[PDB]
Amino acid sequence: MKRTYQPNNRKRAKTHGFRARMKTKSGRNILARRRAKGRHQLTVSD
Amino acid sequence: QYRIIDFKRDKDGIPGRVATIEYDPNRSANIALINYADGEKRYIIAPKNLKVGMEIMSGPDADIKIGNALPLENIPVGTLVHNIELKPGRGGQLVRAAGTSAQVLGKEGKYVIVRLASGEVRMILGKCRATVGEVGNGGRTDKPFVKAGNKHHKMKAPNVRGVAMNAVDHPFG
RNA sequence: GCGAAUGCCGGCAUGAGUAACGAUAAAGAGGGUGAGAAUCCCUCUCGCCGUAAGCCCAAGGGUUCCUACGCAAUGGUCGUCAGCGUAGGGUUAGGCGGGACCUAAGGUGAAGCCGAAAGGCGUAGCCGAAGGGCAGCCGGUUAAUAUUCCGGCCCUUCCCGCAGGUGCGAUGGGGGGACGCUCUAGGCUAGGGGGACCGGAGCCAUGGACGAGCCCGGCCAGAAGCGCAGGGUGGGAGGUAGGCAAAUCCGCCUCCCAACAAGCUCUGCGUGGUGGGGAAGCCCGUACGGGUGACAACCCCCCGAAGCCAGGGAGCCAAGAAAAGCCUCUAAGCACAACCUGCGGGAACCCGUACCGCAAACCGACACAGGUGGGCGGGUGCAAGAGCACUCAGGCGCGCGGGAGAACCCUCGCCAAGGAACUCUGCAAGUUGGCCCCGUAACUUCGGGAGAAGGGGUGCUCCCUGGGGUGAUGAGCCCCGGGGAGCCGCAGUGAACAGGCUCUGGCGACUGUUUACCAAAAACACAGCUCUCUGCGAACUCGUAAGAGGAGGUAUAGGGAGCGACGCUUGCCCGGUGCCGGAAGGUCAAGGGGAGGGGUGCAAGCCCCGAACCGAAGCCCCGGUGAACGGCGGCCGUAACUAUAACGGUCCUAAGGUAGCGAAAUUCCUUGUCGGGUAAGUUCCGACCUGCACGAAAAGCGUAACGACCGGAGCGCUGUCUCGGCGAGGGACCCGGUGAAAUUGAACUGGCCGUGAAGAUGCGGCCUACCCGUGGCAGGACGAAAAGACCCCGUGGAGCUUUACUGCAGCCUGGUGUUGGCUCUUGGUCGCGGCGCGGCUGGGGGCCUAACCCUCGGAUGGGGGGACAGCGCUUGGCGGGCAGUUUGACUGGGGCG
RNA sequence: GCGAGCUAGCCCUGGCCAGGGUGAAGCUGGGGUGAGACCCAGUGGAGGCCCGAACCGGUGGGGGAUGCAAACCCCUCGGAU
RNA sequence: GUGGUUCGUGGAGCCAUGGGGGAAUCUGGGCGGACCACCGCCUAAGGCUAAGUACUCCGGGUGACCGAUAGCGCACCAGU
RNA sequence: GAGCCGGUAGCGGGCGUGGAUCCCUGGAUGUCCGAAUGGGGGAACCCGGCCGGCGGGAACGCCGGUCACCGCGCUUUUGCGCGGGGGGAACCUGGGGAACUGAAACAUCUCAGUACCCAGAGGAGAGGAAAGAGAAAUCGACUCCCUGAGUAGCGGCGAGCG
RNA sequence: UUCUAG
RNA sequence: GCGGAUUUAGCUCAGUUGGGAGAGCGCCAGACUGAAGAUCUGGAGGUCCUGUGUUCGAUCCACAGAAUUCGCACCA
Repeated sequence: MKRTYQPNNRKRAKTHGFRARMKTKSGRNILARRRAKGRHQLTVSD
Repeated sequence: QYRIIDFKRDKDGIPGRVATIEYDPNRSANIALINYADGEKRYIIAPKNLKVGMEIMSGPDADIKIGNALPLENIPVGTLVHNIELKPGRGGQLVRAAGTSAQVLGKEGKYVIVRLASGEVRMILGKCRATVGEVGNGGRTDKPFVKAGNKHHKMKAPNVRGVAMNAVDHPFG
């Protein structure tokens, strides 16, 4: 059926992961956004 | 086999021996390993002729010995060449398997005349070089891609076309 | 202050005890446990797999895995069962995988390069993998682990010591690891098969046979020593105009040994010696059986790989990735202590394992007949084969069971007699379907259209005969004819997997590719043609300037394009338009450059307006331009006993349709008129051709082969149809268990003929009219779904278009700047047709060159160009490439009018 | 700001197409001429080539329409170095 | 050639600058809105400077502010 | 000031007026990530020099401590010793910077220099002793509140801005 | 430039 | 059924102060020639559509109607 979910450790991870977000302006942005703003955890945390 | 190599001599007094027939797949040029004196080599131009049994070179000196190549300065008039040495040492300055090279059809001071292989005419410059001899491309033309599409087999873009499209898509398109 | 917003939120009824149990691969019986078992445990019949419904490696998910307790809810019924609850416990590695090694894409990225800032790029080096590389295997052992735990057998790297050895000693160099595809020799395990040849546990019941009889198995792994087997390279000297920046390495030339020689990396024997070994098996559960003791056996011939040796060999073209090891060596230290070796002792980590894993544990929100990558996949039969029917090992019976067999939908099976007429349509289905022999038409780009079309063969028995693997060849095996005789049934690819063919036409040649959830086509794609911009630092595409792309391409090339094999052939017009060329003349921006006026000024002055002339592209004007846009006439007369026409008369246009074709899918008058096909034929197919409106390049006529394309016809054959009529399995119906769903103001809702806002159960008159239900059948409740997509209306919105409006991007362009020298020159001007001079200032031609840029070619120097130009500022211009707005009202429907 | 574990692509790097059929370049031999063209016979094994599994697809009909499913099941079909 | 200013090209200045020319050191040099005379102001083209206004994460106070569908959405194993 | 081992009430055991529980403030520890900075990296993991005990090395040898990124000055010498950077609800200035919508269209205009993004200062920045303002020869830092004033005024002189 | 047959 | 234009001496066509009308090719007479024809020489000739209106007078200026050629008849 091929949905769109097949997760890929390697993938998903990579792609998304503390770092990256960081590395980025943007990413970083929202991130520290989320952080306070909301609490929670985060991607990679995932 | 997905690679390049040589294209412009500028170390001379060297012994030019016609390496061999390594007809080559990568630029319409068919070249053979050119064996130098020391032993250092080079898949060199494909300027047709100069039989296997190598036997050539060039030089600040001379030696029209078909193929081979020196500066404009050092070159006859009424001569057919390639290794299009445009600017001062810019190595090759044209004629790629483009057999019909250029013909020092008249030179002038630090300016030597050239029949624009491609399809026009003007002048180069001083030392500027270029090796005579033909090309090598056996009319590398024609040949049928029959009931299939050589193309594809191209590895060479089916970058296919269109023009009629349904849309209003791509540059001047 | 609330019915009331298809309102929000929450609960709660509906339909409704009807609809569903997630594949029609079925079950049934005996015992056992339990409060209670169609749904659990043992056992015995039976059905479904079997290329899976097999074990395996992964990725993903992470305790789901085991064991003892337990069922409240999740398990679409139960439930003592669980991949559910609580509790305990389970997965160990120098040699398996990941790192402690290597790089391509790509990502990072000190230096370097450009941005308003954030940022962009990016060398080397680093990150980056089932690509490279790397040192093991078989058995046992628990409730779970296992190449890790046991044990038996096989190794590797580092370290210290000594023993022996030799210029060791970088990673800098060189080989070097290193490879495409299609195909195939030689050899060998995996794997399979026959053995009545060896071992052993019992049998035969029945008619028969104790017999080469039935049933199990007769293997798995290994130090090197060792012969079948290949598999990769040659051996010395010297020159090294000297490279691979530095010398001995390898590269290149010369003379000798230049073999089936010797060399160094996998299979067989084996065999050290170990294990397994089923049928046991006295103690013991004689049964959730098996844990564990006879003896086993331990052998032969047969078939044989789609990747085992191996980096093979042969062919081919579109011509097949980079860093550990091996040898050369500088720095450099060893050179009685540096590296190679030998023996002996010493060292060896970090994190990964359970079980699921063509899946209820993975994605689809669910135990959803959806998808998900690699490994032999057991046999018997069919020409072969992971296709097929039955079954081996192992897996499972779909998680809802009984019971009737009505209509009715599903899936499937059958028919006489006719045999498409059913109908838009042979849509469906049915014919036909497999191998061998015979046999094959029009046409052809001679390849093909052929599997064409059309027959005939096939089963099991015995006879004599010929072949290739069988180490000679002598129980063994295979491809095979042969021809003769003969047996049986309706049938002899017996079942199962398996073209219906033909005749014709149109388009597009063809294999294709594409609109995921309607459409695979005449749509794009093409191999192939033609115009065509481009000389590199290209031209176009992204980009704010760097820069990448292009392309380490270089005119047999790179980009722009309209058609789209091949054949035949593409004619007529550049008045407008785009463009290419021209640039002498008109024009005209910024600007130079002065007449002259103006304001204030006691006055020198001090600000503006300023115009004659010089002045850019552009536009105007001349030409060239059609596989550039685009276009390619009208009526009157005339031989025509009747009709254009052979001719003739003309008015306008830039010429004014040519060759081929034609009621084509461009022809509405039309089912046009003639012909054929038929019992009639508005589809076809041929021919005319007054072509309502074909036409050569968005080609034109045709064209073999080719198409899940479209349309036309014939045989062959069948419930498609003349109505069918029977039947088989599945719901529907009755039982037990569970138990939704949109819509609905509310309601005990009959027909009539009339009516109302003009198509009423509810209003009037009337006629039939008991109360409820279940199996049904669709008509009305203007039924449900959705605040019509068709419509108009809001001076709503969003996308594409051009001579819409404006504006920007880019491009061309005058003067100005970091854009410096030297000379050759003509024009204006005012002053003193003129000439002499003079300040003024305008045009322009030259190598140079010190910026600039580029250039490189091995260093910073040379080289090329050079006052360019890049590039900054203002000028002007093109400019739908893009961005933003706009394009009225009326309207006895919107529009056109 | 967020995304190519959707999908269209493009770069890098592996894996994969059971069987069978058709029989062009070639090379071997023979063939009247000077050599040859060129013929034939053998070998030979190409092709986006044919017949077909897995695998890729998803026309043509059948079911399904509060489905098994927000595209699936059934018969059927094309591609098959 | 743009800015800001009330100034949307205007009779349109001051200050700030994108390009090009490129003055003066006290009778110097801008200014008082085109410009000019005279008067009047100011002295640039470098720098530091607490206090007076703004804001609630925090802690307190107070409520013609609420009461579990109101209040921050979240009164306590919620940005879960 | 005399009770306690936190919300846990429960089992099993215990500190305490020769000043416990806890309230304060200053401590010492502060494992791994995170600007991360020793090096690499899919955060919370895996790799390296110097010192280090010497440590079981029973008749045989390891963690701990440590340390070191890079841009900033500059005592330059061979460069030794100081600052930064990352945050942070709201608020501040600079850097850059828009359509809707109003004008009952819409190109001028408006929303605005707003919303957003960026950088950066602070606890407050902003700004700040005048080549200023205006004209009574009058006033004087900057800022902020009221007022001046919806005035003088800008303009398809329209909506508005002001 | 053209002007039938006998 | 609506909008534009046209209906002139046999035929194709020109004319906006409107006030007075042609062009090219036909047709009859005279020449050239034995003869026709092409070709030089002169003339004959029209409701400028049918019927009306403004105006001194218009066919050219205007309003209806028949015949003529062309466009429009599209959305469900």
